[PDB]
Amino acid sequence: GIFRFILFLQGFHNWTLNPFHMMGVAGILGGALLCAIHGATVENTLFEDGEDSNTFRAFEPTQAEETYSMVTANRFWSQIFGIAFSNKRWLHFFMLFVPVTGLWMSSVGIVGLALNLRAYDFVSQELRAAEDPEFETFYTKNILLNEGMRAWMAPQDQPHENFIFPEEVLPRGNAL
Amino acid sequence: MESVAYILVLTMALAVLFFAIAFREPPRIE
Amino acid sequence: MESVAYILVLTMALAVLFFAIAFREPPRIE
Amino acid sequence: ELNAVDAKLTTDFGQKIDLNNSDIRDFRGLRGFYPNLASEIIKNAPYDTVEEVLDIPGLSETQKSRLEANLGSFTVTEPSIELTSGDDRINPGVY
Amino acid sequence: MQVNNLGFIASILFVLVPTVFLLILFIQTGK
Amino acid sequence: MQVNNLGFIASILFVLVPTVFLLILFIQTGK
Amino acid sequence: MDRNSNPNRQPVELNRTSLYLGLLLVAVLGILFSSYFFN
Amino acid sequence: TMWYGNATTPIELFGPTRYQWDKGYFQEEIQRRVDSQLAEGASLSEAWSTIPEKLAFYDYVGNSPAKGGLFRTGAMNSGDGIAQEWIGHPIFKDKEGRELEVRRMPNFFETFPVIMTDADGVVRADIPFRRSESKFSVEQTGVTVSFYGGALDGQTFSNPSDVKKFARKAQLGEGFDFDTETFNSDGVFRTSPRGWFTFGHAV
Amino acid sequence: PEKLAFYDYVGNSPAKGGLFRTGAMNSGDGIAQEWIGHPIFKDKEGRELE
Amino acid sequence: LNPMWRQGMFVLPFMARLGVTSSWNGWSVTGETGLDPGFWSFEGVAAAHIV
Amino acid sequence: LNPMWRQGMFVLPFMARLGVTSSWNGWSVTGETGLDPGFWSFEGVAAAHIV
Amino acid sequence: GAFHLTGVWGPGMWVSDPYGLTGHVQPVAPEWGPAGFNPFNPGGVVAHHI
Amino acid sequence: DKSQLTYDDIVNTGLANVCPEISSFTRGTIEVEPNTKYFVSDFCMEPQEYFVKEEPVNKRQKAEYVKGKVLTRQTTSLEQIRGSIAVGADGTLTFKEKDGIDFQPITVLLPGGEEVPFFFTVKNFTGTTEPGFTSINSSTDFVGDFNVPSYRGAGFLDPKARGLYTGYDNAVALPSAADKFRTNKKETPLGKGTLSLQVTQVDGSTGEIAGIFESEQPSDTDLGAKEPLDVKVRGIFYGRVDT
Ligand code: CLA
Ligand code: CLA
Ligand code: CLA
Ligand code: CLA
Ligand code: CLA
Ligand SMILES: CCCCCCCCCCCCCCCC(=O)OC[C@H](COP(=O)(O)OC[C@@H](O)CO)OC(=O)CCCCCCCCCCCCCCC
Ligand SMILES: CCCCCCCCCCCCCCCC(=O)OC[C@H](COP(=O)(O)OC[C@@H](O)CO)OC(=O)CCCCCCCCCCCCCCC
Ligand SMILES: CCCCCCCCCCCCCCCC(=O)OC[C@H](COP(=O)(O)OC[C@@H](O)CO)OC(=O)CCCCCCCCCCCCCCC
Ligand SMILES: CCCCCCCCCCCCO[C@@H]1O[C@H](CO)[C@@H](O[C@H]2O[C@H](CO)[C@@H](O)[C@H](O)[C@H]2O)[C@H](O)[C@H]1O
Ligand SMILES: [Ca+2]
Ligand SMILES: [Fe+2]
Repeated sequence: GIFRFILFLQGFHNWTLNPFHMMGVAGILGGALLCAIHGATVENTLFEDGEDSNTFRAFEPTQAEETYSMVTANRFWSQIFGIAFSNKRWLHFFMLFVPVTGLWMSSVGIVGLALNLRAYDFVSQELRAAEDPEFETFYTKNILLNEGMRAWMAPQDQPHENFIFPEEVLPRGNAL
Repeated sequence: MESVAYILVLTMALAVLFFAIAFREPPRIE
Repeated sequence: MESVAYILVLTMALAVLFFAIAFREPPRIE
Repeated sequence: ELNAVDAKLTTDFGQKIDLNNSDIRDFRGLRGFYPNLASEIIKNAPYDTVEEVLDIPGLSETQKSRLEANLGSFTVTEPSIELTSGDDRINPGVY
Repeated sequence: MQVNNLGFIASILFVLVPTVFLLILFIQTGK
Repeated sequence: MQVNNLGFIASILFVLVPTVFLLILFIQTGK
Repeated sequence: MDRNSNPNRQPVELNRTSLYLGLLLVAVLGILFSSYFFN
Repeated sequence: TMWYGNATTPIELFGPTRYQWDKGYFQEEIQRRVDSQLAEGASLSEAWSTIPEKLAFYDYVGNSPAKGGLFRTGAMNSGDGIAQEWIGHPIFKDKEGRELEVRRMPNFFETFPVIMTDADGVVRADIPFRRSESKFSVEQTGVTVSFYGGALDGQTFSNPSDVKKFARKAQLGEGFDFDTETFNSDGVFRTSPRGWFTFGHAV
Repeated sequence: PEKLAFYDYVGNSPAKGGLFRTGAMNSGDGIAQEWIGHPIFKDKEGRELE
Repeated sequence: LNPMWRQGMFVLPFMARLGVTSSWNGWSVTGETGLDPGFWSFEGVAAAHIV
Repeated sequence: LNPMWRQGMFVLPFMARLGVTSSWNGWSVTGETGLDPGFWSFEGVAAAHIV
Repeated sequence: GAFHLTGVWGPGMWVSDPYGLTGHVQPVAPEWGPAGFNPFNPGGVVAHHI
Repeated sequence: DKSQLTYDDIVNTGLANVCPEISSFTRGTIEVEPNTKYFVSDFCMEPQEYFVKEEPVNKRQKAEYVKGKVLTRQTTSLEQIRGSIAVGADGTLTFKEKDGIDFQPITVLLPGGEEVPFFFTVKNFTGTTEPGFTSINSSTDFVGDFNVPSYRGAGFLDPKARGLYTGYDNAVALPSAADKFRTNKKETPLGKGTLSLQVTQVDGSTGEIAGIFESEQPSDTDLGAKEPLDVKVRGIFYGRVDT
C-alpha cells in the first residue's frame, strides 16, 4: 500500500521532480552516508587500548579519554577527500542536522502536493516539445511515463470513480 | 540565456569546493 | 515593471539620506 | 485538422473491413479467412470495386465460396499509404 | 526556450543575497 | 512599455554590487 | 618550501561617513542610469 | 478554512474551492436552473441562455485551485488566459441519437482521456490512442455537438475535428473563449489565491 | 553582389548607433534577408530623380 | 469573467472581506460603479498602512 | 547579409584577423564549408584561453 | 612578423579587396618601401613587426 | 573483395557495408535478346558521398549542394536486392526493383550543426536506358524514378506521444492550448526520388555488372513538421544479371 502511494505520487504528482523531495533524498542519503562513514572512521581510528584482537573490550563507559584518534581521522579524510571534520561536536550536530532537515524539506513538499501544487512540469520544455517534435529530454520521457501510469492505474486504484477507460484510449507505445 | 545562469551557479559551487580545500582554516593541535 | 525599479532606487537614496542624518557618526571635539 | 487515418475512420473504413487498407487481424471475424485467404486478399491489393476480390488468381472453390458468403462485410476505399507502408497490413504493431 | 522572465533575476538574487550575508559576516569576524 | 529585457537585472546589479562592497568594508572596519 | 606570514598585510577601513557617501553615490548612479538601462 | 471554504473565504474573493469542482456543485446548480426552465416550458436555447456567465465560469476546472503548479507562478490569467465569453453548453449526440456526456477531468489528473458515456453509464464514444483497433472514435460513432446559450448558441458542429476539440473543452467543464495574448498565456493551469494562501499557511 | 550593396546602407555605418541601444545590429533594423534592388525614381516629365 | 481571484490578487480579497470594496478611481469589486467610498477605498487603506 | 559585425561579434573578428577562420562544427567566416582547421578553430582557441 | 604574418611558419593575416568582398587569411610579404607606411597596406604591418 | 570470406572473417570489420566488386577489369558485355526479361539476383548499392541542398535566406541566389558527414556508422548500404531487367521492343533496357534490403535510414551532419536524416532507398525503382541497346555494356545507364516513403512510419510517436494512427491528436501537456499547434496533425506522404545507375564494369562469364550511381531524393520531414531538404547521394553499385 505504501508502494502504491509512492508510485501514485510519481505518476500523478511527478514527486521525483519536486525539489523538496530532492532535498529529502539528499538528507536521507547524506544521513546514511554520515552514519556509515562515521562508524567506519571511528572503528578504523581506534586507539590500541587492549591486548585482544577483539577491540570492543578495549572500551569502558566511565573512561575520560577518547576511544579513537580524531587527529588521525582528520588527517586521513583531509588527504583522501580534501576536507575533514576537526570538531567532534560539530560532526555530531551535522549527523543530527542532515536527515532531520531532509525530512522537514520533504514534508514541505508533501504539503504542497496536498493541494496538487506540484513541480510537475518545465513549461519551457513542453512548449518547445509541442512546437518541435525533434526535442526529447529525459524529462519529457518521464512525463510520458506518468501519463501511461495514470491511465492504466486509475480505474483500479480509484474504483469509486467508475473510470471506464476502453482499451483504445490507453496510451501505449509500439507493439507493447 | 538560462544556460549562463546554470553555468554560473555550477561554477560557484565548484569554486567554493576549490577554496574550501585549498584555503581551509588549518586544523591545529593546541 | 520598471516603475518598481525606479521606486526602489529613489527609496534607497531617500533611506540613505535619513540614515545619514539620523545616524551619523557624531562630531566630537577631542 | 484530422490526419489521414482519422479522415479514413470518418469514411466506411471505420464501419467494416476495407480490402485495400484494413489489417489482417480484421479478417479474423470472418470464418475461414485468417490467415491464408486474408493473406491472399492483402497480397492482391488494390481493388477498384469489391467484386474483383473474387477475381484473385489461385482461388479454389472453397475460397471463392467463402468470399461470396461474406461479400457484405467488405468495402473498398482509396488505398492509403499511411496504413500500407512497411507492411502494416500484416503487422501494424498491435498484438 | 520560453522560460520565466523573472527566472534569471530570481536565480541571481537567490544565490547572491545570502552569499553577501555570509561574506559580510565572515569578513567582519574578529573585530 | 517595451523596455530592455536586461534593464531590471542591470539596474539591480549596478546598485547592489557596490552597495554590498561598501557594506562589507564598513562592517569589517575596526577589526 | 614553507608558507610564511606576510608582514605587508594592512587593514582596510571605511568609516560611516564614507559608507553613507558611497551608498548615496551608488543610489544616485542607479537613479541616473536606470532609465538608460531600461531604454 | 481557506481550502474547505467558509463564510470568511467566499468564492467571489478567493475563487471556488477544489471540492466544488469535485462534487459538481456549480454543474448541479446550472442543471437545476436549466431543468426548471425546461419544466416551465422553454426551449433548450432559452433554458441555457439564462445561465449567468459567472455561474458557468465557476463550473470550469481551470478555476479549481487544485490544478496549479508550485512553480507555475502568478495569476490564473497567465495560464488559460483572460476569460472573454462563455461558448455555451454543448450537447453531444452520436449518430443513433443517444445523448453523450464527456467525462470531466478530475482534480488529480494532469491529462485525461476523452470519454463519452450515455445515460445508463455505457461508453459510446471516445478519442482513441491507437486507431488500428478503434471502435468508439468520434469518426466512426458520428458524434455531432450542438451548443445552447453562449457565443455558439444555435450552432451544430459535425466535422469530427471540431467535435473532438469541443469534447476536450467539455472535459474541462463549461467552455470559455480566452484571450491568451495579453499576458502571453502559456496554457498550463495556475492555482488561485485560495490555493496559494492554503499552501503558504500550511507550510 | 548583394554584399557590396549591403555595405552601401546607412544602417551598417557605425555612426548611427546609440550609447544605450545595446547589442547586435540585427536587434535594430533586423536580419538582412535580401537586396530589393536599385530604385530609379522618375517624375512625370521623365527626369531621373535621386 | 476577470475577477480578483483570476488576477492573482492576494490582499484585495482581504480588504473586500471586511468592507472595503470601492476604489478612488471609481470602480468596485462587486461591479458597481460611481460609488463614493470616502477615504476608506483600497488606495486609502494602502496609504494608511504605509503611513 | 548576416556576417559577424551584424551579430555583435566582438572577439570573433580578432580571432579571424590573425588566421583562425573556421569552426569545429564545420563553418568558416569566409562562407567556405568543409574545411579542417585542426585544433586551432574558434572553439579550440577559446578552450586554450580557458585552460 | 617574420613567421606568423609572412606565412613562413604561420597562417598570415586577413586581407581583402578594397570593397571587402573577397576577404581571407593569406601569407603577406613585407613591403620595405614607403608604401609600408600606407596604413591600408598589410605588408606594412608585416615589415613593421619584423 | 570477399568471395570466400566466412562471416567470422567479416564481422566487426565494416566490410559487410561494402558491396562486392568485380574480380578484375574483364571489360565485356552481356548479350541480350530483343524482348525478354532477366533477373538481377543480388543488387547492391554502397553510398559513398552525401550532399544536402542549401536553402539560403534569399530566394534568388543559387541553392548549391553541401557535403555531409555520416553520423550513423557503417549501416549505409542496400544489398540482397532481387529485381528484373526488361529489354524493350525498340531496344530500351528497363531495370525494375522487386525487393531486398532496399532502404536504410541515414543521418548526415551538415556544417552549422544541422543533422539531416533521410530514407536512402531504391524502393520500386523503375529505370530506363536510351533506345537501341543490344547488350549491357559500359554505356548502359538506367535513369528513372523510385518511391521515397516517409522516414518515420505512421505508427511513430513524437516526444509528446503524437503520431498518425496512434497517439494524441493534440498537445495534452498544455490543456487550455491543446489544439493550437500545427504539429498536432501528422502526415506520412510518399515522396519521389530520381536515380541514375551508370553501368561501368560488366563481367560476361558470370553476368556481373557494376558501376556508379547518383540519386536525388527528399529528406525526413518528421511526420510533416518541417520541409524536406534535397539529398544527393553518390556511390557505387553491383549486381548479378541472370542470363
Ligand atoms: C504567504 C504569503 C503569500 C501568499 C499566499 C502570496 C500569494 C500570491 N502572490 Mg505574493 N508576495 C508575498 C507573500 C504572499 N504571496 C510577499 C511576502 C511579497 C513581497 C516579496 C509578495 C509579492 C508578490 C508579487 C510581486 C506578486 C505576488 C503574486 C502572488 C500570487 C501568485 C503566486 C506566485 O506566483 O508565487 C510563486 C511561489 C513559489 C514559486 C514558491 C516559492 C517557494 C520558495 C522558492 C522555496 C524556498 C526554499 C528554501 C530556500 C529552502 C530551505 C533550505 C533549508 C535548508 C532550510 C499569489 C496569489 C503575483 C501576482 O499575481 O500579483 C497580483 C505577483 O506578481 N506576490
Ligand atoms: C571595451 C571592451 C568591450 C567592447 C568594445 C565590447 C563590445 C560589444 N559587446 Mg561586450 N563585453 C565586454 C567588453 C566589451 N564589449 C566585457 C568586459 C564583458 C563581460 C561582462 C562583455 C560581455 C558581453 C555580452 C554578454 C554581450 C556583449 C555584446 C557586445 C556588443 C554590443 C554592445 C553593447 O550592447 O554594449 C552596451 C554599452 C553600454 C550600455 C555602455 C555602458 C557604460 C556604463 C554603463 C557606464 C558606467 C558609468 C560609470 C559607472 C559612472 C562613473 C562614476 C564616476 C563618479 C567615476 C559590442 C560589439 C553583446 C553582443 O552583441 O554579443 C554578440 C552581448 O550580448 N558583451
Ligand atoms: C487599527 C489599525 C488597523 C486597521 C483598521 C487595519 C485594517 C486592515 N488590514 Mg492591517 N495592519 C495593522 C493595522 C490595521 N489594519 C498593523 C499594525 C499591521 C502590522 C502587523 C497590519 C498588517 C496587515 C497585513 C499583512 C494585512 C493587513 C490587511 C488589512 C485589511 C484586512 C484585515 C483582515 O483580513 O483581518 C484579519 C485579522 C485577523 C484574522 C485577526 C487575527 C487575531 C487572532 C485571531 C487573535 C489571536 C488570539 C488572541 C490573541 C487570544 C484570544 C482572544 C480572545 C480570548 C478575545 C484591513 C483593511 C490585509 C490587507 O488587505 O492588506 C492591505 C493584509 O494582508 N494589515
Ligand atoms: C601564447 C599565448 C597566446 C596566443 C597564441 C594568443 C592568441 C590570441 N589571443 Mg590571447 N591572451 C593570452 C595569450 C595568447 N593569446 C594571455 C596570456 C592573455 C591574458 C593577458 C590573453 C588575452 C586575450 C584577450 C582579451 C583576447 C585575446 C585574443 C587572442 C586572439 C587574437 C589576438 C590579437 O588580436 O592580437 C592583438 C595583440 C596585440 C595588438 C599585441 C599588443 C602588443 C603591443 C603593441 C606592444 C606594446 C609595446 C612593447 C611592449 C614595446 C615595444 C616593443 C618593440 C620595441 C619590439 C588570438 C587567437 C582576442 C580574442 O580573439 O579572444 C578570444 C582577445 O579579445 N587574448
Ligand atoms: C621599415 C619598417 C617599418 C614599417 C613598414 C613600419 C610601418 C608602420 N608602423 Mg612602425 N616602427 C618601426 C618600423 C616600421 N614600421 C621601427 C623600427 C620602430 C621602432 C621600434 C617602429 C615604431 C612604430 C610606432 C610607435 C608606430 C608604428 C606604426 C606603424 C604603422 C603606421 C600606420 C598607422 O596606422 O599609423 C597610426 C599611428 C600613428 C599615426 C602614430 C600616432 C601619432 C599620434 C598623433 C600621437 C599620439 C599622442 C597622443 C597620446 C594622442 C593625441 C590625440 C588626441 C586627440 C587624444 C605602419 C604599418 C604605428 C602603428 O602602430 O599603427 C597602428 C605606430 O604607432 N611603428
Ligand atoms: C561473520 C560476519 C561477517 C560478514 C561481514 C559483515 C560485517 C562487516 C560489515 C562492516 C562494514 C563496515 C566496515 C568498517 C567497520 C569496521 O571497521 O569494523 C570494525 C570491527 C572491529 O572488529 P575487531 O578488529 O575488534 O575484530 C575483527 C577482526 O579484526 C578480528 O576479529 O570489525 C567487526 O566488528 C567485524 C565483526 C563482524 C562479525 C559479525 C557481523 C555480522 C553482520 C552481518 C550479519 C548479516 C547481516 C544481514 C542479515 C539480514
Ligand atoms: C582527492 C582530492 C579532493 C576530492 C574532491 C572533493 C571535492 C569536494 C570536497 C568537499 C568540499 C568542502 C566544502 C564544504 C565546506 C567545508 O570545507 O567544511 C569543512 C568541514 C570542517 O568542519 P569543522 O569540524 O572544522 O567545523 C568546526 C566549526 O567551524 C563548525 O562551523 O567539514 C565538514 O563540515 C564536512 C560536512 C559537510 C561536507 C560537505 C561536502 C559535500 C560534498 C561535495 C558536494 C558537492 C556539491 C557541488 C557539486 C557541483
Ligand atoms: C566587476 C565588479 C566591479 C566591482 C565594482 C565595485 C565598485 C566600488 C565603488 C567604490 C565606492 C565609491 C564611493 C566611496 C565613498 C567613500 O569612500 O567616501 C569618501 C572618501 C573619503 O575617504 P578618506 O580618504 O576619508 O578615507 C577614509 C576611509 O574610511 C575611506 O576608505 O573619499 C573618496 O572615496 C573619494 C571618492 C568619492 C567622493 C564622494 C562621492 C560621493 C559624494 C556625492 C554623493 C552623490 C550625490 C550626487 C548629487 C548630484
Ligand atoms: C573549454 C573546454 C572546451 C569547451 C567545449 C568545446 C567547445 C564546445 C562548446 C562551444 C560553445 C558553444 O558552441 C556551439 O554551441 C552551439 C549553440 O548550441 C551549438 O549549436 C547547436 O545547437 C544549436 C541550437 O541549440 C543549433 O544551431 C544546432 O543544433 C547546433 O549547431 C554548436 O554546435 C556549438 O559549436
Ligand atoms: Ca484494424
Ligand atoms: Fe560518534
